[PDB]
Amino acid sequence: MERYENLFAQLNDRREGAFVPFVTLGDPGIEQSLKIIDTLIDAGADALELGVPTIQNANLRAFAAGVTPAQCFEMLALIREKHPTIPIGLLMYANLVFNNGIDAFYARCEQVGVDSVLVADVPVEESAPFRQAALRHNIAPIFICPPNADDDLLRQVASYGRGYTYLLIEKLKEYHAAPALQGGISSPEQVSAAVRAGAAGAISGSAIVKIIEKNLASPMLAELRSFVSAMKAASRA
Amino acid sequence: MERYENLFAQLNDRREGAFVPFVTLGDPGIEQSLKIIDTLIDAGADALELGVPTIQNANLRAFAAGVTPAQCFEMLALIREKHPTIPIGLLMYANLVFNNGIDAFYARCEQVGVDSVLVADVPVEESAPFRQAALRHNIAPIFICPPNADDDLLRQVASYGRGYTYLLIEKLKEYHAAPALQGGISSPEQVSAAVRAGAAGAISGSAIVKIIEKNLASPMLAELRSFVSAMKAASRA
Amino acid sequence: TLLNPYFGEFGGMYVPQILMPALNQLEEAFVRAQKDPEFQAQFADLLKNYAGRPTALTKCQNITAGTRTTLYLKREDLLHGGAHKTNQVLGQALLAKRMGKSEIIAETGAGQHGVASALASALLGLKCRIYMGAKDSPNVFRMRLMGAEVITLKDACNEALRDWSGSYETAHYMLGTAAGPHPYPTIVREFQRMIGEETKAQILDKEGRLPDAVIACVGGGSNAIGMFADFINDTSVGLIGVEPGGHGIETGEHGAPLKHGRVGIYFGMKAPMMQTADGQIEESYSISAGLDFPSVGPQHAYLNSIGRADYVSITDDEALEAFKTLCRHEGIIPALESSHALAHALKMMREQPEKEQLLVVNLSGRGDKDIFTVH
Amino acid sequence: TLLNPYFGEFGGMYVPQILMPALNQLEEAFVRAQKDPEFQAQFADLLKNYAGRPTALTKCQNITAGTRTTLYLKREDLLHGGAHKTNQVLGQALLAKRMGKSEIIAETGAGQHGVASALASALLGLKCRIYMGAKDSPNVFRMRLMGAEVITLKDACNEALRDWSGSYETAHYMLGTAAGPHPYPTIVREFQRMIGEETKAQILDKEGRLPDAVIACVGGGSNAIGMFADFINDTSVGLIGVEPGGHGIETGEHGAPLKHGRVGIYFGMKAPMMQTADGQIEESYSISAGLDFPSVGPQHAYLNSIGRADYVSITDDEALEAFKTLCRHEGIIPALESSHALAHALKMMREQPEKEQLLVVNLSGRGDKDIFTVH
Ligand SMILES: *Cc1c(COP(=O)(O)O)cnc(C)c1O
Ligand SMILES: *Cc1c(COP(=O)(O)O)cnc(C)c1O
Ligand code: NA
Ligand code: NA
Repeated sequence: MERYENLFAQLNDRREGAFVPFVTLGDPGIEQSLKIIDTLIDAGADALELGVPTIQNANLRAFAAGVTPAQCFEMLALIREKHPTIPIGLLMYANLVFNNGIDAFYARCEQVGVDSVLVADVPVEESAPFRQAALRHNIAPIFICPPNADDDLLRQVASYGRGYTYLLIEKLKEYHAAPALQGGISSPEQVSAAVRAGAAGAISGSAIVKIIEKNLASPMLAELRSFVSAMKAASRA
Repeated sequence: MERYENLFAQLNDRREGAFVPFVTLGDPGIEQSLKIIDTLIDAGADALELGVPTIQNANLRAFAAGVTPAQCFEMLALIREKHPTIPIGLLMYANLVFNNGIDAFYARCEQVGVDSVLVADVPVEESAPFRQAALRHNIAPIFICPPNADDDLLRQVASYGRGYTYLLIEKLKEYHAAPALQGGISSPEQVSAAVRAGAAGAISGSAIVKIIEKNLASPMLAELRSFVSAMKAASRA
Repeated sequence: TLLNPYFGEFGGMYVPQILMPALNQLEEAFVRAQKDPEFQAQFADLLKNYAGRPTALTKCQNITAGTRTTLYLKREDLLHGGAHKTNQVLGQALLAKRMGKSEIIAETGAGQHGVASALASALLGLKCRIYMGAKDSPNVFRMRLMGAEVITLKDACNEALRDWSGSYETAHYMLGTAAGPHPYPTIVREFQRMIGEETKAQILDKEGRLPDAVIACVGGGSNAIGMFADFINDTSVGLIGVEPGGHGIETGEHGAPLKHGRVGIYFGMKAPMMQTADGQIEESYSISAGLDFPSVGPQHAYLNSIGRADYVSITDDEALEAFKTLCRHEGIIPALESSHALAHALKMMREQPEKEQLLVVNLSGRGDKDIFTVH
Repeated sequence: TLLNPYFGEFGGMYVPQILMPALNQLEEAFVRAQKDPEFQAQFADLLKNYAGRPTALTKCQNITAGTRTTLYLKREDLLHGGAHKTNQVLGQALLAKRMGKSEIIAETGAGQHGVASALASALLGLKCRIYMGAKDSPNVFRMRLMGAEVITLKDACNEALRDWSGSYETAHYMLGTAAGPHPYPTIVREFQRMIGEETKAQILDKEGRLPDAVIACVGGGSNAIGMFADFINDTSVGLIGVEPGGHGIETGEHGAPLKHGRVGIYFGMKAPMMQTADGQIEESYSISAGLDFPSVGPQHAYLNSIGRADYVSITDDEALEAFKTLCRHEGIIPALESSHALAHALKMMREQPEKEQLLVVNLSGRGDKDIFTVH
């Protein structure tokens, strides 16, 4: 949790926005993904957005690669093993974190080195169990703040959230919501666009996932290298 | 009409029953049938029973031989042309005799040399139109007298009928019904069986039709010759 | 006889003598049942809790939009079996029972009747044997499944009549429509007369006024006469029967003997028929095999003779269109046979939109069976 | 929220934040309609004259013969569409209208729902688009024919939810059963509650006494809960739900998550489900695809938790037999899905013939659709 804090510290001491690239865990298969992340990281990535099994095809891909919920936590540890600073975010669905006990899950998260977790299907109105269990094990509960947002919704995500807000920018600040992170970013223009917009950074969802599927037969990395490098540079200032 | 009378006269002056063989008009085709009848006649047949298009197959057969309601009346005349004495009976269905006028039909009958006509689907309860029109043109209206017969039905067929009754024997006589003719006769035993039974004769329905279909490829006649000869002899006394 | 086997010059009992006693017994059994409050009670009760009666009177409000004519629909398709047939079949069965019958005899081409008989047999527990030719599927199974004994039509009608001829003492014949020899025509109407009776009371409620006209398709006339009956005495309301014009009357490939046939004698009755120039019975084309009866109800021939009822026609395309139209605008799928009727109502209003008319067509059945073909 | 999104520990609104406003609006629109005498009036009226309601309560007298248990049948098959589905679909549509919607969103596997939606859309005039996968026939046509826009399930449910997510302002989502996220479960019950209400009044008339138990199959629980609802407060009458045992529970190839699943979180709700050892949602085998929902109604999970309702199971063969049996002894062809329920009642009486019990099973539909397969 405090990992994000740190990131938003050195990031500000450099008057530059954060660029968190998302990707599916063990998408291509396993070793490749373990590499993509390596590259994404040294390519410029400040934080990380790893989803557990376009995005759809990503899952289908991974699945066909024997990626059990246990195989990822292995990667999550491995990754963290080489990168003790880069923050790691997790994208999940209620059932998965609910499956074998809610706490058990979050507890296992603190054990691997995960910093924040966002349950795509858990609205602020049904997050208590997930929120507490997350805080308890020192994990930042990230909540999504969509367009049809409200004042109370804005107040709820600013109070319950932590680590960073998944994106207003003025009210979210007025409410003291963790550094909002804007997430339709595919060109360096949008990256810098958000920074200036007021967002502490941006997230490139499927945007990067494509670069991975448009070279499936050509182990691509160079494309990710540049793609990220560019995006990153755009955030600087 | 008086033709039957005559037949039942010389037939009695010989203390022998009548043997009327039935057959479909132009069954095999046309010329063959014109022959079958010729044979049936000189074979021993006293009367005749010609039906207009087992018996089912007989129709199907004829049909496939282009036998229009006009083609038969041609045969009916031809036949009568060579045999001025043998009585001729006709088996029909309401629609056919109704088609082009009821009288017109009966009138055409007297024109070809037909003696009696029986409408398979016209019960004594709906024969008036057919009865009168028949009598009018000097044609004997033959009515069928089935098993589930009644006293009134017995009285109706004895009064409305003429030429001969299509078969009790005591009541039909008591009522004065035209010489009853029994018609399941396939063996000489049944022939003489009926005669003795009291019937003025018997009729061999499909019985003979078979002999015609069991030699369809072998123009049969000899079989009809004997078959009839036998049947006939059985009636003698 | 006790009843009048004739409707004007149409009707009679043109059947071999052998079958007369059977018919005589039937009319006696019917005249008796007709006055038995019990028989009525059961029939009514059965109709109610088993078949579904009364049928709803849906008031089409989408198709009529744009015109000044309100189209009401008699939901005979909301009845067990999805066709008006499964109506008189019961009363006939009940009759068979009242008579002491243990078996039922029937025939069909498509199977619509073979099912109704089967379903009626099973419930009332009667050995039922249906006669089918080559047109013989979903119902053959449907029929067998229901205990039925699966074994042209005019031909199929003979086999049936033949059988019954020698067995009527135990087995009873279930005529498929309001045709055939007396007292069938009169029997099937009485066992199908609630349709109009309900229609009358219903409309009287929804619009406190009788309909302008009542349209009903005609294959044999059973459903039509069922709707007409109770309205005959009501001169104001018109009665329109619709026969299948097939590819078109002027083509010869149609099925409307009532208005383009020629009175003849067959099927144990005297009425209009589809026959050749010299008396040979013929077929009757139409997309809906449920309307392939080469003849019609003698009371229909008579009703049209004294001009009490008007009979029109409708081709295949006409029905095919009125079919798809009902689906899209009312969410109801009608029988290709029922279409014909509804297809005329459409034309009736389409030709004179400004014309204020309140008519109701008879939906004799669902279209689930004709979905494959219409496709 | 205005209502209680939870039935014990089952229920909730586990959906992305984006869809919360949609859901909130829906519950508001429903709570409002619920108290509007007009909305009721229409719904009631529509149910009456268009769908066919009330449904008959046929009293089986042949199958029960030989035993001491009287089997009553709720004719949900005598309803327009031949399935209870074409019931709540209307009220939802009426709701969509009351809300100002001009389009409807839906999905289906077999098509049973795709039709009800289509038919409901057409009548009420609403642009409807159904989502189908590969299981995609007679209904695809049936659906298109009805104006519908044909485009696994858990997957098909996502596409649907996705769409709606960004469009709910004009388009409304039509949940297929009494499952999903609040207030759906509560909505579909209210729009299916007349089934039991009618059943109560009816039986009270025929036997001046409530039934011993009421059996109803369960794929999602919409038809079941529709029958149960009005009897919950009546402790004497028992409520039995029947889930598809497929080839047998001990085989793994079945479809009864309610009693052999394991509470999980999916479909926007928290209830029992068919999932792997580590949380992966699975399928639910059964001969009747109309019962392939890998989950169940949260109110069913709760009703069984406090032991208010008993849930049993039935294999394929069991239903297949109870199917053929109804045909042969009552002339009624039930849905392979409905069989299951009726198939349990049979066993109930067969095992204890001397046992005096008055039960009534819910016939959720006709079997014409399953005739091909059962063959
Ligand atoms: C059998 C049938 C008909 C034909 O019946 P009639 O005897 O002509 O009334 C018409 N419509 C439907 C739906 C039918 O099932
Ligand atoms: C759709 C259907 C079912 C399943 O519905 P529930 O939502 O489980 O009630 C059961 N029976 C029939 C006939 C159906 O059409
Ligand atoms: Na006709
Ligand atoms: Na289920």
